[PDB]
Amino acid sequence: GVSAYLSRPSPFDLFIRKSPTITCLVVDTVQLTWSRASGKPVQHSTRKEEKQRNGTLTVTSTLPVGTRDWIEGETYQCRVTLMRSTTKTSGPRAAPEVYAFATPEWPGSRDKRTLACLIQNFMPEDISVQWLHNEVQLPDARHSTTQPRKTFFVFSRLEVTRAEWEQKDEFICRAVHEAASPSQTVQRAVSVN
Amino acid sequence: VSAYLSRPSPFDLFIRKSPTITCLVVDLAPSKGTVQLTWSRASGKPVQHSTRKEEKQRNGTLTVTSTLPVGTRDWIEGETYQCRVTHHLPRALMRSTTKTSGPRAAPEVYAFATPEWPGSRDKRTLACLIQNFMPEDISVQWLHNEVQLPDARHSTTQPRKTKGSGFFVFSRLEVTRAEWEQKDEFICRAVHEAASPSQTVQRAVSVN
Amino acid sequence: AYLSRPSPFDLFIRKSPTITCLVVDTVQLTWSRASGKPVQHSTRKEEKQRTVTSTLPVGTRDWIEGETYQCRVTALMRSTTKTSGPRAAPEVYAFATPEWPGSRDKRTLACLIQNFMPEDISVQWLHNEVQLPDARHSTTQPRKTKGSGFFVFSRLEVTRAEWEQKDEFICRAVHEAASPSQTVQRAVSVN
Amino acid sequence: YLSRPSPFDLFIRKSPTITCLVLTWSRASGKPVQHSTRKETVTSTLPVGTRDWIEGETYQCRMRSTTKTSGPRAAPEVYAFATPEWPGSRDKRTLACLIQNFMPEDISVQWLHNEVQLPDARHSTTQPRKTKGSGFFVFSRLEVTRAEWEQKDEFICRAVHEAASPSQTVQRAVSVN
Amino acid sequence: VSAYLSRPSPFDLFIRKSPTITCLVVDTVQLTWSRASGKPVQHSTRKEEKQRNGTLTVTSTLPVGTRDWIEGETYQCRVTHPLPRALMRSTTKTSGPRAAPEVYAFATPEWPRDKRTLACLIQNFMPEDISVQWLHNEVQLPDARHSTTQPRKTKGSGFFVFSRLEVTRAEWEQKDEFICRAVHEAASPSQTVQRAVSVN
Amino acid sequence: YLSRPSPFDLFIRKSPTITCLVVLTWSRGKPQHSTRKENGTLTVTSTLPVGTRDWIEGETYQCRSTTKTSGPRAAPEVYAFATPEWPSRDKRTLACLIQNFMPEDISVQWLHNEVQLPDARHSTTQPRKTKGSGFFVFSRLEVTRAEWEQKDEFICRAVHEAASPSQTVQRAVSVN
Ligand SMILES: *[C@@H]1O[C@H](CO)[C@@H](O[C@@H]2O[C@H](CO)[C@@H](O[C@@H]3O[C@H](CO[C@H]4O[C@H](CO[C@H]5O[C@H](CO)[C@@H](O)[C@H](O)[C@@H]5O)[C@@H](O)[C@H](O[C@H]5O[C@H](CO)[C@@H](O)[C@H](O)[C@@H]5O)[C@@H]4O)[C@@H](O)[C@H](O[C@H]4O[C@H](CO)[C@@H](O)[C@H](O)[C@@H]4O)[C@@H]3O)[C@H](O)[C@H]2NC(C)=O)[C@H](O)[C@H]1NC(C)=O
Ligand SMILES: *[C@@H]1O[C@H](CO)[C@@H](O[C@@H]2O[C@H](CO)[C@@H](O[C@@H]3O[C@H](CO[C@H]4O[C@H](CO)[C@@H](O)[C@H](O)[C@@H]4O)[C@@H](O)[C@H](O[C@H]4O[C@H](CO)[C@@H](O)[C@H](O)[C@@H]4O)[C@@H]3O)[C@H](O)[C@H]2NC(C)=O)[C@H](O)[C@H]1NC(C)=O
Ligand SMILES: *[C@@H]1O[C@H](CO)[C@@H](O[C@@H]2O[C@H](CO)[C@@H](O[C@@H]3O[C@H](CO[C@H]4O[C@H](CO)[C@@H](O)[C@H](O)[C@@H]4O)[C@@H](O)[C@H](O[C@H]4O[C@H](CO)[C@@H](O)[C@H](O)[C@@H]4O)[C@@H]3O)[C@H](O)[C@H]2NC(C)=O)[C@H](O)[C@H]1NC(C)=O
Repeated sequence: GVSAYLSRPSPFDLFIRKSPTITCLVVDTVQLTWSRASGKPVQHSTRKEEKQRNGTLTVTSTLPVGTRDWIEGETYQCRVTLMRSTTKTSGPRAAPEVYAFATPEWPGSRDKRTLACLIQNFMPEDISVQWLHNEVQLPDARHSTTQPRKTFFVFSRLEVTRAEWEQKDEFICRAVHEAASPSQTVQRAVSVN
Repeated sequence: VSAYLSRPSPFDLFIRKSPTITCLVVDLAPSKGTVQLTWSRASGKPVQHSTRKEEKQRNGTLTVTSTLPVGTRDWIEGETYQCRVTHHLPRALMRSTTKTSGPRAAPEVYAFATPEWPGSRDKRTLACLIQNFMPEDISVQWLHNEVQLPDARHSTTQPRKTKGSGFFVFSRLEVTRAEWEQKDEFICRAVHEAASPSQTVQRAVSVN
Repeated sequence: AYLSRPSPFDLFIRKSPTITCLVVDTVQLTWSRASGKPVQHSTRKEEKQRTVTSTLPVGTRDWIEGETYQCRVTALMRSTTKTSGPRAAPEVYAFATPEWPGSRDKRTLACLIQNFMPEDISVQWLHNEVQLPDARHSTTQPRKTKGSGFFVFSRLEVTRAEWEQKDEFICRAVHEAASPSQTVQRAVSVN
Repeated sequence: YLSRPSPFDLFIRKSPTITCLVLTWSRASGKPVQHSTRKETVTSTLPVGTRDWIEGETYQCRMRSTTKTSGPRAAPEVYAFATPEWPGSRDKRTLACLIQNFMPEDISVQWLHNEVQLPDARHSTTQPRKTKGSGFFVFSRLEVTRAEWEQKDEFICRAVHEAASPSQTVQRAVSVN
Repeated sequence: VSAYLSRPSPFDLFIRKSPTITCLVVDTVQLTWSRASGKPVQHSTRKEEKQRNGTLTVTSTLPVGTRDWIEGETYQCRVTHPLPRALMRSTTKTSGPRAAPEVYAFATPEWPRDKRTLACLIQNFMPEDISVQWLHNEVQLPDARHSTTQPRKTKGSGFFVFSRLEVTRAEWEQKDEFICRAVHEAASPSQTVQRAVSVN
Repeated sequence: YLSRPSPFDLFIRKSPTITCLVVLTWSRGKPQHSTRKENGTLTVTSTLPVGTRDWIEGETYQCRSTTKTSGPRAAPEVYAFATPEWPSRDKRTLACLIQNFMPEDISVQWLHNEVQLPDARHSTTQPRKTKGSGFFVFSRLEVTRAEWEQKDEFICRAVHEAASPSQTVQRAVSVN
């Protein structure tokens, strides 16, 4: 009934911002407790609480973790009152392949165009996908990325309006991956016309 | 013990003309007895014979599925089908499924081909964006020489709702040089109840 | 001519019972009590159709203790009083329809209220701890069960914006045999 | 008074009748009326043609007239419920049926058990009342015994309506447990 | 070169109970029928016609099963000629919600005598497939006596057509009742709805 | 393809245009400025204004070839109709029948309180041939209670080159 998940830091937050966070998610007052397997101190975590439209209550705790602490292999635990653990992914690494496409205009969509990005063949599954226009990152809510499925690959989708591509007809799909070289960034550009 | 009940795939419903629903029982720990999967219709009208299937998983968990043929007119005109799971366990489990309601919108199909990737010049990936369809049920096949490729050859994402109403899926197909040099045409075809005239929309993509 | 009893809602919840004399054809509706004790002022409404109605406030204690009120129309004579006999509290059952094709933002809630005696019954629907307007629902007039009780059905169309705000709707029957505050209720949720 | 055929007589029995309740019968098209059955309140029941009624034939009794209701059509939605066990009544259960959003208002409701139609007096159905939008609704109530549901725990509420498809019937089953 | 594949008329499907579909090629062409289910297909009737504009018209009329069509079967027509690639046309039962047609019939006033015009508005039906017949003295008039507009989508979801029937005074003096009748899969219960109209 | 000016533009507006559709140069020839507008197949349209008198004089324009069609003339007959109140009292469908006009070029408008309603308010069929001489068109207009309470009169108007006196024929219909 009451599910619990614990995610790893975003690759964009972990390698670029150097501000990694892990998130413990509880899906139906429950209490969440952070703890480290080493015993070292956990930082103060932010806790959020939101009632969903299906009557579900969702509790999310976001814990800041040390960048070196995460890469050194620390194991963090989330205790709900069921306990979850998260640690870095081991295993082989591989850079991602990025391809960006632009749809032709649908018979109706004369002033809106859809951009798609395929990122595939990367290891492990942890990846961040971003869309940029004029070197400024777009709001995350404007694009929708699938979770990685084993061949790992993700698809990203971004609808752009006529005002944007007429301002500049160039949109960058950027993948931030642990195995991406040389700046943990592999990106592609695409144009509407 | 968890139980799920699917709807017919648009392919089975509109192309194969053999729609089926599947009651999937995932038993976190197999016990001793034989779980009972009983089919019924909310109208009280008869159901057909179902196929039962049991398979123990590598995590020591038992999986029991029952597949029921449903009448094409019956399903389309809004019949509700019911899977009753008697296991042991405390109370009986009851799942039901019916056609999804709401506005209808045909899918838009866009088929792309990734340019050649260094380190593998015999592989090309084909991507298909299918979007702006309502409701969410959709089937995707990839055709070569007007013949349908096996389903395991392609992956399709689960439908997601767009900015407005409407859904989208991506379909990915890895092809080989032997296949595109034999003929450089590949059909991404989407099967959806709202497509006209025969519930299919398709687009041709070429590797070059 | 018809002469109704106070609704259990007005009598027990609002604590302001009234009775209504309806004549289906000026006329003279002289209100009186069988005891000869005074009656209050009444309202009067005459409506030409393609009928004269008059509503009299009555005392709560006066009604509960068995006073008989009379509507003489001039000659038509109708009287009303507290029904007497066996009392039985109402059974309350509330149901939600499943989602019907072509309208996923609408659900109908149904309430069966049965096996109560006497037949005087009121039904309220509550959502978000507060009473929905009476016009939101319809309720059948009491019909005799197979045994000696009565039953009504109450129907309430609800919207997705309401059950996503709070997925709980209460069907509340007001009846004199309900212990101890003259109400029985049952909650129904859409999912 | 002059009634229209019940949807059960019209579409299930296929012998529809109209009754003039207080007598000569006539059709607006001038065609003859069948043999009338007079019964002494005095009523006259006239058999009508099924195709004739559906085609909008106007029958008159004397003067009162009747014809099938015009306007839009809509199939009924059916939902069947069973009440939980009530304390002190372990061997009784009440079944309820909500039939709604149909147009026009003429509708026939039956309850079946083992595909055997229970007698009319076993149940009570309200008269059609208007919904909040367009369309009508009725409620049907059926008390059932322990012996009935222990023999087969399935009861069918069936609605007969002109606009229902394919055979002018929509039904729902309900079980006690 | 273009090809068209029609659905059965509601009249053939529901009144005649002999539904057929037509494959119409316009400019020696070959036409092949099949079913998406793979089930066999009956024998087709082939007809060619020379037109005034010098273009040939080849038609293939295929009888289809009544229960097969109603169950949602898909039928296919394939055309081949000297054209680059084969033309594929497919047809099946129309989907979506169903609504019976609403029929209303008008009689026009006399224009500034020997002839009067009757109009029939049939609207708010789904899907778009509809047949319109005119009756007089309980017998159907020849189809050539009237003309029916092609279905156009109304403001809501439904469709409408108009049907126009010229009548002579010798006809309404014999009897002054003319029946406009729509055949439609959603009409109940016998797939027909009708309205009578008089000149006076 | 090459289209002729609509009777509305020719008579009501007095600024006729022709459109060349390619699924491009204009010639008469005597002496106007052109306007161009851009399934997988691109469709291009170019709209050229023409002099009113010139098209009346029988001038032949080319992109194929178009000109004022010669032939017999016949004015349109107009009948306006209102459906009965449906069992939806805030909406009424209005119908109009235009018939027996030659040639087939015709324009149909609905007017309310002397203002032409937007074209998308009504749905008008293509000119179909009748049994005798002339064509016919049907026009359908859904109206609302707010419209007829302000003025319960709706004009169905046909613009046709053979209509007299001023190329218009109209009939008024009321809801109540
Ligand atoms: C009532 O409604 C509520 C909704 O209001 C619903 O609650 C949902 O419940 C489901 C299931 O219980 C939840 O789904 C789970 O969510 C887990 C957390 O998801 C977050 O984290 C994901 C992991 O992030 C890491 O990995 C990614 C990928 O590399 C990386 O980018 C990150 O930086 C990080 O490293 C993340 O992928 C995910 O983001 C995707 O999805 C969200 C949509 O939720 C979207 O906004 C994003 O843009 C992106 O597309 C998200 O940020 C998740 O880990 C978990 O996934 C595992 O399990 C599923 C099986 O369920 C597997 O299929 C999957 O492959 C993974 O193994 C799972 O998906 C969901 O989060 C709840 N929603 C909310 C808002 O709380 C209730 O269930 C409803 N009740 C009922 C009865 O139905
Ligand atoms: C031991 O190992 C076995 C084998 O993997 C695991 O069994 C799996 O359990 C999961 C979770 O119970 C099952 O996932 C569910 O599958 C349902 C069926 O989906 C199939 O069919 C549909 C259409 O017919 C396809 O689209 C799909 O790809 C599958 O082929 C889904 O309907 C379920 O989704 C619904 O429920 C979930 C949970 O609430 C929601 O998140 C979804 O959004 C949706 O509402 C669900 O995905 C899986 O099918 C099982 N596989 C097998 C082979 O049995 C055991 O779980 C595992 N044991 C342990 C303890 O880990
Ligand atoms: C030389 O002259 C001949 C004789 O007229 C022409 O043949 C016609 O060609 C046109 C196409 O150019 C055909 O038009 C199409 O007809 C299809 C068949 O319709 C049947 O069913 C309808 C009822 O729904 C009947 O009214 C009709 O008579 C037929 O029985 C229609 O399905 C088509 O309409 C739909 O599709 C098109 C798609 O482009 C849309 O534009 C339409 O609006 C509509 O959505 C279409 O109308 C016509 O049927 C042919 N008639 C005959 C007798 O053969 C030649 O075209 C002509 N050649 C040249 C070069 O001019």
